[PDB]
Amino acid sequence: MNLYTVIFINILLSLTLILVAFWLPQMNLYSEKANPYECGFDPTSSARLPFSMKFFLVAITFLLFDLEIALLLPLPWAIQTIKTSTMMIMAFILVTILSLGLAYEWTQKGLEWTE
Amino acid sequence: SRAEYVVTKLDDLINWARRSSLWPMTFGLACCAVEMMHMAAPRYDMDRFGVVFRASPRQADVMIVAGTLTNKMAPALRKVYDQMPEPRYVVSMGSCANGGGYYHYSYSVVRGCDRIVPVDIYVPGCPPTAEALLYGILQLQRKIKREQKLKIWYRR
Amino acid sequence: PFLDIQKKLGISLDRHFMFLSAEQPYKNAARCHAFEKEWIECAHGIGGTRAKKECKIEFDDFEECLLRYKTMRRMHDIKKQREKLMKEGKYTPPPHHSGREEPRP
Amino acid sequence: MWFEILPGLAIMGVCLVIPGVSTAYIHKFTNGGKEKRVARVQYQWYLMERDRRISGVNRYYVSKGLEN
Amino acid sequence: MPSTFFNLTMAFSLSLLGTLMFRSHLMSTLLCLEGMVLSLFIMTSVTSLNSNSMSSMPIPITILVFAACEAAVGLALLVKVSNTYGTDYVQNLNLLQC
Amino acid sequence: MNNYIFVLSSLFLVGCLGLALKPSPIYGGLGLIVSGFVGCLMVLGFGGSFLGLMVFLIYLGGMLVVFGYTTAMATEEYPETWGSNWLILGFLVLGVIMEVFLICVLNYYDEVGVINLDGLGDWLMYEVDDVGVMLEGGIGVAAMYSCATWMMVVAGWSLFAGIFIIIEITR
Amino acid sequence: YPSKETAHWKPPPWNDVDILKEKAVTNMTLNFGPQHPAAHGVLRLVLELSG
Amino acid sequence: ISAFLKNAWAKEPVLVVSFSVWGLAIIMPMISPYTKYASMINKATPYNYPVPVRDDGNMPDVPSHPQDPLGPSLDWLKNL
Amino acid sequence: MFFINILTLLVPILIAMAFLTLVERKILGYMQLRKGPNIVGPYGILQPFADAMKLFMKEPMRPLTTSMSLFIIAPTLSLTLALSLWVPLPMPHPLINLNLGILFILATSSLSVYSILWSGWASNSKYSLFGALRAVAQTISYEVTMAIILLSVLLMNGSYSLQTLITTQEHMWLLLPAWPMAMMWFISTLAETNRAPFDLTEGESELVSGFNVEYAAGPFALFFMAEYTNIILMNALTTIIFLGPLYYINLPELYSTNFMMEALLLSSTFLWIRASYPRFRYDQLMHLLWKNFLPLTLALCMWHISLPIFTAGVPPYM
Ligand SMILES: C/C=C(\C)[C@H](O)[C@H](C)/C=C(C)/C=C\C/C(C)=C/Cc1[nH]c(OC)c(OC)c(=O)c1C
Ligand code: SF4
Repeated sequence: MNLYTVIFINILLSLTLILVAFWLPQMNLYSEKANPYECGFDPTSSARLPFSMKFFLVAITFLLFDLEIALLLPLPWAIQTIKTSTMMIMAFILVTILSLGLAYEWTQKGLEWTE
Repeated sequence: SRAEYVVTKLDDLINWARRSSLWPMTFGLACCAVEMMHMAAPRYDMDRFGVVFRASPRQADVMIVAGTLTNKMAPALRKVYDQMPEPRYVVSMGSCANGGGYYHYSYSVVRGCDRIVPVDIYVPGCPPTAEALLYGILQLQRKIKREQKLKIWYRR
Repeated sequence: PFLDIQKKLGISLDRHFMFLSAEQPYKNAARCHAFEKEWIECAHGIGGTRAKKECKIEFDDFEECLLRYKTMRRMHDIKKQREKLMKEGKYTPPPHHSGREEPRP
Repeated sequence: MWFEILPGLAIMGVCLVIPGVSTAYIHKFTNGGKEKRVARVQYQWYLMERDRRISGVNRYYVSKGLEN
Repeated sequence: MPSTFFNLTMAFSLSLLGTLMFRSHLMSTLLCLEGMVLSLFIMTSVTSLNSNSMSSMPIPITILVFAACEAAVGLALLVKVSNTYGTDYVQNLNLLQC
Repeated sequence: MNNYIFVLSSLFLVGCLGLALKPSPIYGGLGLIVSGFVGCLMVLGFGGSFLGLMVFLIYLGGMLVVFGYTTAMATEEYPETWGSNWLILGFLVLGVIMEVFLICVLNYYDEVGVINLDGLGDWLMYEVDDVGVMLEGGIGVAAMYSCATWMMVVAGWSLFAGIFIIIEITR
Repeated sequence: YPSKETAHWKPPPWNDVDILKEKAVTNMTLNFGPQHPAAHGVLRLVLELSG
Repeated sequence: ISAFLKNAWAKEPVLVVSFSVWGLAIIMPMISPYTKYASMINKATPYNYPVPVRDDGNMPDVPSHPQDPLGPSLDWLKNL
Repeated sequence: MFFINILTLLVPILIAMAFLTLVERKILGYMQLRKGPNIVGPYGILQPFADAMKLFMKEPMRPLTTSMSLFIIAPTLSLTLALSLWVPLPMPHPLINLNLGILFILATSSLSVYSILWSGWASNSKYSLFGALRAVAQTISYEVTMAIILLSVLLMNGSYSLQTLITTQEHMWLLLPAWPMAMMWFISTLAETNRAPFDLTEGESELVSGFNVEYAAGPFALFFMAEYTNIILMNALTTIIFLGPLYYINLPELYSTNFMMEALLLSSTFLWIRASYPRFRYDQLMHLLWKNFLPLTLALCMWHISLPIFTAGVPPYM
């Protein structure tokens, strides 16, 4: 409950701070100040439109590498086992497999962006 | 002691805050902006006074019209002034912006930013020495120092 | 299985962590180890249809160890009767259940 | 000059030193002349629950000795 | 425990109901699949921690691995769908009937 | 604090329900994140730290990619929040109410056996080892490197081949 | 068998490649405007973006 | 190929280090004599109770007490 | 007394943020041949308070195109996470003793990304969304290396607990065993926190203040102090991990003092680095941190798996 308490304290700090920021100052609202910036001129279209991402393959392989992290992360407990050879070989195999996949992607120009 | 005195000292505090930290905008149009840079430069350092630029007009407390204002660039100026959140101040910098300047009688010039934004302080020159712009900024500080807002609110 | 390639070669790729009483990493018993062991040792040699009714007592004990429904019912009944009696004013809880005991060690 | 930065650095350092010495002394004050116990495994928690139930007062940090 | 297992199963059922009952988009369907994965993970993990069956604890990591690979290829198919039609909607995919 | 786990489970149910109502993938990803957080918290409540932390990490790293995608593909002019549709808002309110009524119903037709509002918090942990060491979650997962090394190879092959699959689908 | 509903149904192509209205290239547009600090003074610089 | 590696140590030395360290990690366990003491140390750690054994009357090599001569002397772990 | 402990952990960190702003401005000044703030206080030791007060007196911006819920909630989350990250920090005795502290840190930061990434979306505008997607790319870049670096480093510590590193470093630093992992960790802490040269989300000359262009007041201030708090956190992490100070069970305040010294050095190093270099490109960052850092990271992870074994240096589980 100590940790819950610390987090609630930080939460309430942030919310009290926002309450102050909103209800302490003065307001003069009108449509010409509440509309999006776009550098002095007006936008030509909405921002809720497609933004083509040109690193999507990199995103997906980041997901798979995240899973590889999740598999590598038990090693500090895997080392206090009696075998210490099966874990060695298996971790070697996992890392080498990941490196092989990275190399295939690299050579096939997956780390390059879709111009 | 008195509520009015407490209000006066509170207003002194809020003016001190807004005066010791006024964040201008990266908004410079013509030659006068070069002297604005020179004010930002080492000799007449602005950050010494708590005056550092911010690119977005919403993270800004003042705008300095350092250049010539044309008929094509006036809507943008007014959009920017509008988007600035109050309290907000304006410094007209240079003859081209105080009045029309050396381009007063031309077809594409507004003959002062007075017609588009409300100016608090006028800095003359073509260009104004950054020494002079700095004087005008400290004069704007002095103007903020004597705002007397909460005083008059108490007296409403 | 369908293709008993493991039994063919004697390896155990997956058929050694099939249940609870099976080689926990350091020798920490899972709960219902005894019950599952006893059920499995009854249902050996037999297959299925005969074990489901000759090894029923042991499966029922295992099911009560793992899911543990009848003890919930028992404690719920005891609690309900206690609340009824305390509402009527008949029961008087002792110090060693109100929060005031002599701790043993 | 560059020695005009040392004031802010000094406030910053005095402020970063407090969270540590403060935690240490609060631990010693509550638990009593003792570091706050770490219970990373259930065995240490068992020891502490024990020492609680030995005390006579529900506090694990009285340390009854050879007077018993 | 029986309470939370009931609730987790109802959560699975809600996410399944979701991914079955389609709307316009497909990304939402993939997210419903991720939610089903997550509820299954938590069920497996809680059963393993209750029973103290540390031998089965390698199962939920495998669930996450394969579910994330599933998500990956789904998102790649979504890239292709957008490159074809432009807008992610699942109603434009109606030309195999003919 | 006895209703802790029931509150966490109910919150998870609501997160997955608001997910199943399918607003734009932004708020769907928000729901995934909140529900993974809640899942982590209950996995900790049952005595497991590693599994919860890893659900949290994996789902965060995944919803990052979902944001990157849905800004490009699953975007509209009006992303359809939960409040955007009176019908969705109605089914959400109705789902909360229906699950509440269902819990209050099954707490009647069976005194206990499926749900125990009366005894709640009394049945969570089920025979802890009060004296123990080298007993947490993480030893069981580290068994992927010893005594369960087929899970490790089969998972690694899934990831490895998934890379090739990604490249081919995208090409 | 011609139903009312499968009347508008058209036979598929022979190479399994349908002719489509190739989606318009709706690039995004941005004012790299005058207030922008990289716009060296005043420079609108409308520019189209495919990402 | 010596010239190729000479070129790669100038252009792209990050991958050279990587392959070198990979091969070193794989080859050095085969070389050392200390490699075998790791499993022995992980085994020596008594995380769980050594459960005693019934005296059948035919257990000579098994000790009757902790500090008897018999059993695995862990002095190899000392002064390793 | 736990609440007084919360105070002694939270308020000095906020003063430290506030005066780090001053130190940044003044160090960048003197590197830039000028004097920073020396007016508002004696040597400018009140400019942070002035900035805060002035920011909380300005009118906040609630635009029309925005999603107000995410808009208001993102700075809240930002500061909350920046301030909860300081919780398990052993300096030397922590406030909250967790057994998986580094996983708490990792998850908390991967969630801290979502402040940027939802504020940018909620603030319906172009440069805002640019900053958001750049944050996505940045996290894709750095998270893998951060995790595997930290794994390789703690693979000679034996646990994810932060407090065990103090005993791992009782007679030495982990910088001499792992200076390469330390390099890459430093630059990934530099990619995290969105700090130059890896800023790329408020990149004032590329974007016009991304993910804050629509934020004006105390919300923007919250983002600001969240950034300047995460800076000190990451310096504290580097100096707890690699630059292990002296514990001395009788003298724990010595640990706290050396921790202060090293954290200030590394934070001033962040400011130095801001002053010295230009900005990367958010695709060049990917190319760097995938094609140079991840190969060597995996290779050195293999090395640090082998190393406990062929040296008989397997650490203990508590
Ligand atoms: C730490 C401080 C900072 C990052 C500040 O932002 C910097 C120091 C201050 C600046 C940049 C001052 C003024 C802003 C501005 C937008 C001027 C217009 C302009 N800009 C030019 O080039 C850049 C020109 O090039 C020839 C011009 O002609 C014109 C007219
Ligand atoms: S007043 Fe003179 S220096 Fe200033 S913009 Fe006009 S011509 Fe240039």
